[PDB]
Amino acid sequence: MREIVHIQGGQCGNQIGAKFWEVISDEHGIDPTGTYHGDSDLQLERINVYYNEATGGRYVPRAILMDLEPGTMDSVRAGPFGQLFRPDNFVFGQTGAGNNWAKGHYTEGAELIDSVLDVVRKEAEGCDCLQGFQITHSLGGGTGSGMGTLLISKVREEYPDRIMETFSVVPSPKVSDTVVEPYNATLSVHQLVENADECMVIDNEALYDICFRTLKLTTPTYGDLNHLVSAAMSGVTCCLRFPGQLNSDLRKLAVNLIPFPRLHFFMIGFAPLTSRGSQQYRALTVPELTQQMFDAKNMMCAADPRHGRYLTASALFRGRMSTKEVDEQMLNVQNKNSSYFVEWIPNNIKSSICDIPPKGLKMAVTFVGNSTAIQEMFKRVAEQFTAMFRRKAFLHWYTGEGMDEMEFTEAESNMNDLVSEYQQYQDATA
Amino acid sequence: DTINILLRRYNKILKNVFVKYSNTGFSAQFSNKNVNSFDAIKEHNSLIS
Amino acid sequence: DLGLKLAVSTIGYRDRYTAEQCAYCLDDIIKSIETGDSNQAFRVIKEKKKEEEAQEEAKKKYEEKRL
Amino acid sequence: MREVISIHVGQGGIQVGNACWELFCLEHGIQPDGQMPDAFNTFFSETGAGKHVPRAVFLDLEPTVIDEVRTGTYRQLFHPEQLISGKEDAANNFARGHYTIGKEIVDLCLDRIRKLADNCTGLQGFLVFNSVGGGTGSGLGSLLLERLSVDYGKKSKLGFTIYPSPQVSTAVVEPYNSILSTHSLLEHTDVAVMLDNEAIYDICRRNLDIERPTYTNLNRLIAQVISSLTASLRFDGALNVDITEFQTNLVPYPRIHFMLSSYAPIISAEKAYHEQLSVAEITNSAFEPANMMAKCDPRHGKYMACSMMYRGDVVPKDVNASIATIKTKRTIQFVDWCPTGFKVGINYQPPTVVPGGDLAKVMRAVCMISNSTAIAEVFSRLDHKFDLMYAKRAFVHWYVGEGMEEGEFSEAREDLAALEKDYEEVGIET
Amino acid sequence: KFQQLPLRDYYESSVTQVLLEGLRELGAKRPENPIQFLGKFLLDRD
Amino acid sequence: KFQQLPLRDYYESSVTQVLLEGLRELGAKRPENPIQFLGKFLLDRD
Amino acid sequence: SFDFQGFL
Ligand SMILES: Nc1nc2c(ncn2[C@@H]2O[C@H](COP(=O)(O)OP(=O)(O)OP(=O)(O)O)[C@@H](O)[C@H]2O)c(=O)[nH]1
Ligand SMILES: Nc1nc2c(ncn2[C@@H]2O[C@H](COP(=O)(O)OP(=O)(O)O)[C@@H](O)[C@H]2O)c(=O)[nH]1
Ligand SMILES: [Mg+2]
Repeated sequence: MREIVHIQGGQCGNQIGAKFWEVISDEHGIDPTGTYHGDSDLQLERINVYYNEATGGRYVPRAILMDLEPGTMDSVRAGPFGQLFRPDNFVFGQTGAGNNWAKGHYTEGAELIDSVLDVVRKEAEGCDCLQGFQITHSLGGGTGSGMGTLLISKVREEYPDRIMETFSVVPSPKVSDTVVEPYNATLSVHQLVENADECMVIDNEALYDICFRTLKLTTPTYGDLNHLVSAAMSGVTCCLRFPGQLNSDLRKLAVNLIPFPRLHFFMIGFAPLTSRGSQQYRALTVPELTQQMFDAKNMMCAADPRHGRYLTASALFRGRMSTKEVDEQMLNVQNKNSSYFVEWIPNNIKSSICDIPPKGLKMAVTFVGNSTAIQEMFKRVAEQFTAMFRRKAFLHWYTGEGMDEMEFTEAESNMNDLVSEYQQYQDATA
Repeated sequence: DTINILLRRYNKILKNVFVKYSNTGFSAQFSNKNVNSFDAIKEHNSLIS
Repeated sequence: DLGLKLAVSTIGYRDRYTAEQCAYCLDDIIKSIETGDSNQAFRVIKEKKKEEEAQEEAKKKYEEKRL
Repeated sequence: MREVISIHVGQGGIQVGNACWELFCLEHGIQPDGQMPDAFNTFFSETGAGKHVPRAVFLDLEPTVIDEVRTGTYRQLFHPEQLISGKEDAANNFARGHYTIGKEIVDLCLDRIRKLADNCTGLQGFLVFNSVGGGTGSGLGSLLLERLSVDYGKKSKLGFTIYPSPQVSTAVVEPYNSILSTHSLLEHTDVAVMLDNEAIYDICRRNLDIERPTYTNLNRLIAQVISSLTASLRFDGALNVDITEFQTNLVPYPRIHFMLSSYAPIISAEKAYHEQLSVAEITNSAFEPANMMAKCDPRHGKYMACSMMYRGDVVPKDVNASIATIKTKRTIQFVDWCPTGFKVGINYQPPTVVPGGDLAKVMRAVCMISNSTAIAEVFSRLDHKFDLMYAKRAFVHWYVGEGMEEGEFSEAREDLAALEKDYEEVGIET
Repeated sequence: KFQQLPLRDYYESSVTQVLLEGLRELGAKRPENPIQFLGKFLLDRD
Repeated sequence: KFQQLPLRDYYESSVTQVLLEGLRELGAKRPENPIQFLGKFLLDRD
Repeated sequence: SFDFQGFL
């Protein structure tokens, strides 16, 4: 019951999913052949959340994979746990977008999306009670940031009451791999605010910083960043698949973390994270988890959370632990940092406890906090956008496929209005 | 009268400064384990050392 | 802004949110009155897609003419 | 020929119902399978041959807790189709559980209530348990109380609500639905007992000497209080008290029926037997402000009426000799228009111990239910918390979009202001 | 479906075009009896 | 004079109170014919 | 330790 379907688009989203599904399968004891080989009874009670049942007793994820080029899905199939995905759900084009948002949203993405919407509708109509959808995509690419966001609007138009999740990677100015990143980032943020019920920003720069400083491993690769993102993704829905002292589905988090409908851009972090050589030194206790949870360097975004004030915060503890300690520590982390918490909403931290810890760990915490410090990312994105747009650089590529500069002006104005009205509440006082 | 007027004018600043510094000291007494009551935490947070 | 905020400030605290929503909405016709576009009262590719859909439909209609 | 029906709604309600139903089964000698290997009739019913069925119903929209109940050791006890379960949780939204999803479930609950009531012949009244700071709990409790008040009329209903702590909180939006639910049960419930978690945490820490308590330890104390309250209906005693003999002794006026409880002694077996536990010392400990079961200071207000239950080998003359001492003390003062304010009950059955629990076995115990003027502080602080966020209309869109009108928030505020004025008007001397 | 829409959405989906047209002419004509003129205009719009 | 006031000031000084009153009842009653009800309401206000 | 009045 109350299950969700998985939809991913683009190369970055496909690579994120290729590790997210591996993590989920390892958590539920599903072999790469789709056969259950788990140890505990609880591993099968709520498997309908992510997995479907077919004849022969094997399980198949309800994931939908889409891209405008076939290479990435032809590569993910040969990887581990690549056989679980149903071949029918693979939809792809023969041309690609070339990191051009217009091509992936107006000319090419519009004709292809009917086929993927057909299978999306097939998956949603069938399921017992829908909880919602979760979306993984990147804002630094053309086909992803175009087709995914248009699909968001199409899904929202047909299921207005369901919940919608988006895990979005925004292009940081530090590690830049594409010159046309500001254009399709700014165009995508315009559409994303209007339809997504929840959005979670993730930055490659913050992932590299975490890998270099906390884990202290010499050579980070995309596999480590994907693993961290996958652990963070799994931590959110853990209590929906396992029993606990205070169950809290996604809708309950939506109620408690979004004060106003347009303020739904969160930054997350996962604890504990320790190096291989120091994993024996540390002792896992609730104070040790909560001190690392609110650490500024532990956030999955380069945004500095002590440059603003938290509107609200959430924590999803895992493992068996006493609730009194959790509540007193949450109170203590809020009394010692009163300057960084907005004062006109008292008791702005939500807590939840799940009795099933991750495989290999005795305690774990997932942190989701809505803070005013996120304005800095939109500020720098808009700064680069307006630095590049004033000369009409690279504009002809977009304008040759039916798009105009008016949609750029409206997007810039709406993004600046969002930036302004997000900080409006930072200076608000009672 | 002039000091009381100034203290009223700047009361919001003085109260922000008071609240900012009143919880910055390391008191071993109020380490989270032995503060049995919310009232004791509230009383400590209302004092500056 | 002005004149509409002083009018919203004359409405009791229970209905002030509704009056603020009505004032934002009243901001809605005014822009149209000020300007002239009946599509600002809520919340390459577009043109091309519309054109293509119309053309296909037109061909079907042509087929209806053909019928 | 005397019966009572207990209603459990929400996660907290179900988790305290489990706690009370181990205790009752243990106290009446019934095994967890429901089989005995004439006092049971108050809580149970005979099936003709063999097992006993509790006169209780479990309600929740979120299925995890009920599924946990239906697989534990008590799977054979409860009737399979009185554990009503939903599919979608209200997610801490009060408007959801009062207007959207609770209405489709409330009819089945009312049918079950009728089917249980037709069996009873001497129905004393109803008991209801619900944690107030949640969507489904508060909303469904309000709707059930409103339906029962008109279906049955003058039958007595008792509510063991758990209000949020002064500063410790798990959610961020619980003041809104707490205020709305207080509005709903102010004109619909005959008795309401205060049960916030912080006071019981302090009790456990100081007396039981547990530094890491969980919810089970709290629920066991609540279960002991319930057993002490209802012992007089199913055991022989020198001075009996019935449920219907409350509004004539503790409720001076129809509006004022919120009172706070205390229990004594609370002590562990490691140091219980070193002291004699006389009746005088336990009745002194029960009146200590630090042993209140709700975090309120009785020294800040007058007393109106005290109803306090004993059980064990206590002799009435020793009780009178201790009531005199309390009347003597200068730190406890009663209201002017109440010369005598004590109602005393004496029972012979000593409290029963649960194996593996915290409390030890003792021959004397005292449970007090006291109505005092000092309770207005919790209302004032909840009102202050509510006003801070209602000034900017925060989180209101999550309620307006679930069918509730805009003006519904204001009238709850007006009723709380009326209640606070009434409490001040009553406490002044003539 | 107007009965299901919120108050603000209800007005914009029920009397949006009529109010815009009536107020537009009202501001342009500035009649001595704006209420009477607007009332008749609404009935004539239908 | 209303004719000299800007569009915003003109509406707020000419039809602000009437529109707010009509919208208030419109959102509370949610009639099937909001436009017709509002039009009659304006004429009745005078 | 001063209260807020002692701090003033
Ligand atoms: N004393 C006590 N309080 C609890 C317990 N569990 C939850 N609560 C309280 O209940 C409040 C929230 O309501 P819950 O009972 O957890 O959830 P709910 O009533 O089912 O409402 P939903 O969130 O919609 O499911 C929290 O603030 C807790 O303080 C418990 O086991 N014992
Ligand atoms: N975490 C992670 N990020 C990736 C990976 N591959 C690419 N990216 C990011 O995705 C961005 C490029 O997106 P792109 O591949 O063009 O998306 P597409 O246009 O939808 O195919 C780069 O800035 C990378 O930082 C990966 O395997 N893992
Ligand atoms: Mg619940």
